[PDB]
Amino acid sequence: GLKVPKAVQKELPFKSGGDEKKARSFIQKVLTISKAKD
Amino acid sequence: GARGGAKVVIEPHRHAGVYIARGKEDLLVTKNMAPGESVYGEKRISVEEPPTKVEYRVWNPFRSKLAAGIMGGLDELFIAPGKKVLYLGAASGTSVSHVSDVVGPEGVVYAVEFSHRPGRELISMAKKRPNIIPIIEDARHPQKYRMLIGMVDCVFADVAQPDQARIIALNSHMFLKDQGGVVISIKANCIDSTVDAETVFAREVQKLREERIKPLEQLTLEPYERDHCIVVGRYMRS
Amino acid sequence: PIEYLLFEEPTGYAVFKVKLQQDDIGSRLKEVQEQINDFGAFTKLIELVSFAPFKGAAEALENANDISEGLVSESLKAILDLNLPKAKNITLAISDKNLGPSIKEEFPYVDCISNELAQDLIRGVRLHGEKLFKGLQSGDLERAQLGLGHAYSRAKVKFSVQKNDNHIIQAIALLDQLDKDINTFAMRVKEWYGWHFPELAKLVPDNYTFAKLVLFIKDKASLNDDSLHDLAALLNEDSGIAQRVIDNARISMGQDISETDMENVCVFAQRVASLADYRRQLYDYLCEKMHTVAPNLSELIGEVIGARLISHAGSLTNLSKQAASTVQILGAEKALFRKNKGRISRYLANKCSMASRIDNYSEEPSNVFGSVLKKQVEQRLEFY
Amino acid sequence: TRNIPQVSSALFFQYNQAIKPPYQVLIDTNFINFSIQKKVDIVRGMMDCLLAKCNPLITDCVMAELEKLGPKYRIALKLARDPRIKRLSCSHKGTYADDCLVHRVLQHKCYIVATNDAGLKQRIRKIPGIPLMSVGGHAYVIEKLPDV
Amino acid sequence: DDNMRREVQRDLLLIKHRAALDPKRHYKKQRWEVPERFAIGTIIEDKSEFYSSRMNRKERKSTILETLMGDEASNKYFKRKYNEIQEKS
Amino acid sequence: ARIILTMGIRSKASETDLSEILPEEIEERVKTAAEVSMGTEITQTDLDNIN
Amino acid sequence: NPKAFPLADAALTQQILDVVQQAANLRQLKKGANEATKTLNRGISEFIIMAADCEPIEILLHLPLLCEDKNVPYVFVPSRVALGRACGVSRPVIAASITTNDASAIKTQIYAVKDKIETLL
RNA sequence: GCGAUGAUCACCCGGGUGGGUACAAAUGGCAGUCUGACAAGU
RNA sequence: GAGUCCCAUAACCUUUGUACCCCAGAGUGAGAAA
Repeated sequence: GLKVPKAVQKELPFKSGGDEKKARSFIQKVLTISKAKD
Repeated sequence: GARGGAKVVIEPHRHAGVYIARGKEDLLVTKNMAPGESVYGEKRISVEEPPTKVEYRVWNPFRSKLAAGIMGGLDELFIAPGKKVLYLGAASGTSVSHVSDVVGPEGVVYAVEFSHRPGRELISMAKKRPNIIPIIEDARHPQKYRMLIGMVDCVFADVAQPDQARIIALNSHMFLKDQGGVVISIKANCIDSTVDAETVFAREVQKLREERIKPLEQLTLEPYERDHCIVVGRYMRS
Repeated sequence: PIEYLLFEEPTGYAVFKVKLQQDDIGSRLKEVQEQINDFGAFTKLIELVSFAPFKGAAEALENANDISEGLVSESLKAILDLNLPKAKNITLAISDKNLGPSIKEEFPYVDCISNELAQDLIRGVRLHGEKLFKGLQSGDLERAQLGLGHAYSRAKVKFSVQKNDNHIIQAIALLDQLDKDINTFAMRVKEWYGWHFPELAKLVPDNYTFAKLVLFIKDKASLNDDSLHDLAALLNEDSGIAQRVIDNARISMGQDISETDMENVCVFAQRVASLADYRRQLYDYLCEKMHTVAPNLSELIGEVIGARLISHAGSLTNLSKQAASTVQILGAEKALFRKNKGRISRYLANKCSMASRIDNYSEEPSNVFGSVLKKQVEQRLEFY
Repeated sequence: TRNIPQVSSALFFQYNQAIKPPYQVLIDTNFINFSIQKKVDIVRGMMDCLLAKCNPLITDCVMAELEKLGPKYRIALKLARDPRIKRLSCSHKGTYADDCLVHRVLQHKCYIVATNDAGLKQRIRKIPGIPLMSVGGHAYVIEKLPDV
Repeated sequence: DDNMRREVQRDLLLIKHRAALDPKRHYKKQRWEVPERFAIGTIIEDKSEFYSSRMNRKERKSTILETLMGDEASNKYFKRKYNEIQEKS
Repeated sequence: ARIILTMGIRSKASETDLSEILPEEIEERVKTAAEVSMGTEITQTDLDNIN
Repeated sequence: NPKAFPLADAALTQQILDVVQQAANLRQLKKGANEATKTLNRGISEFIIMAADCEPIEILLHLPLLCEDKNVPYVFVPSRVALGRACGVSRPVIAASITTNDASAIKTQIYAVKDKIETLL
C-alpha cells in the first residue's frame, strides 16, 4: 500500500469462546466465498 | 429441503397478506386463520410472538394456480386485507383457505362449488374459517344464490369449463363492483383442444371485453403448469 | 314503465316503489351508471315502501329453496298482495326471469320485468343494502347471508350429524387428557396422604383404589372392627390389605396432618374420583358413536383403536382417501395394526382402508360388510 | 415494482410454434387500398399465398382509419365489412392503429399482420415470431412464416 | 427488538450470503436487506411425512447456523475452499 | 361453561334467563347470536357429555 | 342421483375398453383401486376408469373425490368383469388409471376418449 | 381347491450391543443469585 | 443506581424407569403354488 512522505502528511488540508469461535469463523468464512464467487 | 429442525425467516411479500419464508429455499406462506392444523396436509411455520405462538401455512404453487401466479409475479392482486372476494369453482379448501388467509377476519370468501362430493369437505373447511361462505351451487345460474352473496369487490374463477366467460360475466354483472377486480384462470384444452393455447387466450381476452371487463394482465404459469394463464382485469361498468 | 321492484333480503322481502324511471336509451352512458353508485341520486329513483322479515331461520331456508326454484312462497304471496294494486297491468321488477311465470299465475294483474333496466335498479339496491332501508330493523345482512349459507348450501348435500366424525376425534383427545390428569392428581393424593400414613400407599398400589380408601380412612388412628369390615368390603380381603392396614395403622410412621390438611386430601381425592367417573362415561360414549359413525372400522379392529386412526388421518374423510400403504404407516408409531407378523399387519391395513371407504361414503353405514371383512382376516390369520 | 415481461411460451427462440392453420390475420388500413390497387381481393388472395384457411380481423381502429379516408376510398369500406371478416374490438382511448396493431402481437403470439405501410413493418421485424404479410407485385407475400 | 441477539444477526447474515453455502446450489441475484418487521419460525411436519421430510430431534437446533454445523459435508466442502483462497491471498 | 348448563340448545337460549351469569347488555347478545347462530343441531346423546 | 355417475353408454365403453387395451401393451396402465390412488396422488393420471358393478360400490368412491379436487376426468363402465380383459389380466379390475404421457404411441385416441369423457361429465 | 377387492420383495457371540418414538423422575448440566451511603428541602 | 414485560412458574442436553418399534415409505407392483 501507499507510503506517503511525512512532509506531505504534515501539509494536508483536513478533509482528505469455544462454540462461538467455531460459529464466528464460519461466518467470516462464508462471506469470503460469496465475495469471491460474485 | 424444508425439514423439521430447519429454521426460517419470515418477511413480508409485496402483496399485502402474503409472506416469504427464507432459508436454504424460499417459500410462499400465509398466516394461518386456524392455528394448529393443516387443510390439505400442507406445510406450516410456527413463530413465537410476544409469548403467543402464531402459525403460518405453506402455499404450494403447484396445487394453487393463484400461488403459481404470485410465483409468476403478478403486478396487481385484488385479493387483499379487508376485501370481499367471490371464489368460483372452489373444489375444496386447497386454495380457498389460502385466499381466506389473505383477506383476513375482516374479509370474507364466497366459495362457489357445483359437485356435491367436493362440497362436503369444503363445508367442513368452512366451519373452521368463520369468514368463508360455501355456496354449493352451479355458477352458471347466479340467480340461484343471489340470496346468499352480498356486494363483492373481486371475483376469482378457476372453473374449468368451456363456457367460463359466460359464467364470469353473469357473476360479474350481478356481484362485482364497478372498477372491481376480475382474476381468471384459463386452461386451453377444456375450452378448445383443437387449436393452440395462444389463440385460445386471445379468444378469451376478447370475450371478457364485450362483457365490460378491462383486462390488465396475463401470466402463463410455467414451469408449474402447461397451457395455463392468469388474466387480471378490472370491471368497467360505466 | 317500471313502478314496483321486488328485492329479496336474507332477513325478509322488501318491495320498492320507483319514483323516477331512469333513461332507457342512455342506460349505458357514463353519467347514469354513476348515479347507480351514488346513494343520493339513487334515492330519487326509488323508495322503500315495505319490508317483511322472516319469522325465523326455518322460513328463510324454505323461502331460499322456493326463490331458487322460481317458486312463490306463502310469504311472497302475502307481501305482494297487500302492495301491488289490482289495477293497465301493474309492472313489477324481479331479478329472476324464472320467477316471473310463478308471479303471473298467482297474480294475473301484474306484469314482470327482468330486463337490464330492472337489473340496474336491483344492482343498486344490493350495493347500498340497509342504507336504503332508512333505519328499518334488518339486523345486519352480512351474517344473515352467512347464516343462510350453511342453511342453504349445506341442505342440498344431505350430510347428517350422523356423518359428523369430530365426535370421535375430540372424544379420544379428551379421553387421553383425562387419563393423564387422573394419574397426575391421583399420584399427588399419594404424596399428601403419604405424609400422614405412607405405608398405605404401598399397600394399595392401584391408584383409583387408594383414593377411595383414603376417603374412608381419613385418620389412621380411627381403627375399629366394624371399620375393618367396611374397608374389607372395599376391594377384597384376598390380598389381605384389610388386615394389614389395621395392623399398620396401629403401629405407623406417618405424621398427623391438620384437619384442614385432611380436608384437602379427601376433597382432592374426590376430584380424582369424579374425573375417572367422567372418563368411563366418555369411554362408553366413544364406543357408541363409532358403531354409529364407523360400524365397519370399529367392528374390524375395535373402537378405541379405530378412533385413534381417525384422529391420525385428521378425519374419516381423510382416512378413506389415502392409499393402503399410507394407512399402514398411519398407525405404525403406536403399533395400532400390530416377517410373518408384518404380513398380517399389512393385510389388516388393506381391509381397514376399505372399511373407512364404506363408512365414509355411506349415509347410514352398516356392519354387514365389516363383519365379513373381519372374517377373511380370521381366515388369513389361521393360515399363517 | 419492476416489470420484465415474460417471453411467450409459444416461442422456441424466434420460431412461433403456435401459429398453425387456420391462421389469424390482422388487416391494416393501407392493405385494403393496395389490395384494390393490385386487384388482389382479400380472402382467396391469401388462400393462394398461404395454402391455408385464415381468419381476417379488422380492429375498431382499422375500420375507423378506413372510414376517415372518405368518399374516394368507399370500396375499401365495403370490402372491410365483409361478413367473413371478423372484428377485433378495442379498449384504448387513441384511434391510432399502428400502435394498436403491434401491441396485440406483443401480448399474444398467434397473429399475422397484413400491411404495406413501411411505418409499421420494421416494428414487427424486431418482435420475434410475428409473421409479416404484405401485398407486392401481383399477389400477397409472407416474409416470416417458415411454414410455406 | 433493539439490541438484537447475535444469534438472529448471524442467521440473517446466512440468508444474505446464501449463494456461497453449497457448490451445486445457485440463486437469483438479489439485494436482500434486513426486513423492517420479521419473525423466526420453525417448520412442522405432517405425521405422514415422518420418514420423508422429518429430521431427528438431536439434529434440530434453535438457530440455523448450528444445523449447518452438524452437516459434515458442508464443513468438509468449505475447509478446502478456505485453504485454497488463503493460498492465493 | 355455566351458560351451557343453563341452556343446552340455542332454542333454549331465546327464553333462558342469563341474569345471574351475565350482565344485561351481554346476556342479550348471546340471545340475538343464538337465532342468527351458525352451529348445527346436536343430539341429546351429545348434549349430555357437554353438560 | 346414483352414486355411480356418469355411466358410459354401451358404445362409449367400447372405445374406453379399447384405449385400456393398448395401454396395457404399452406400459401406460396402472390398474387396481390403490394404484389409481397413487397415480392420482402424484398427479400423473390423465383419466381413471372404474367399474359400476363393484361389490360393494363404496370401496371405490374415494377416487371421484380425489379427481374432482384436481380436475381429472373419470367414467364408469357397467362391468368390473369386462374391465379385466381390457387390462390384459387374469382377474377382475374395479378401477384402473391411464397415466399422462405426451411421449406415448397411443396419445391420439386417448385425447379422443379424454375429449368424450368431459362431455359426459 | 390363490392373487390388483393386491402375489412378491444396523453390529457381534438363542443372547448381548446399537438406534427411533411417547410418558414420568433427578437438590443432574447449562447455572453464576444485582450495587452499597447517600437522597430530599430552605 | 438498576431488562417483570425472550414463561428460572421455563427452554434445551445428560442419566434413569415404563411401553412399543428395527419390512421398504408419497414403499414397490404380478406373480404365487405346483
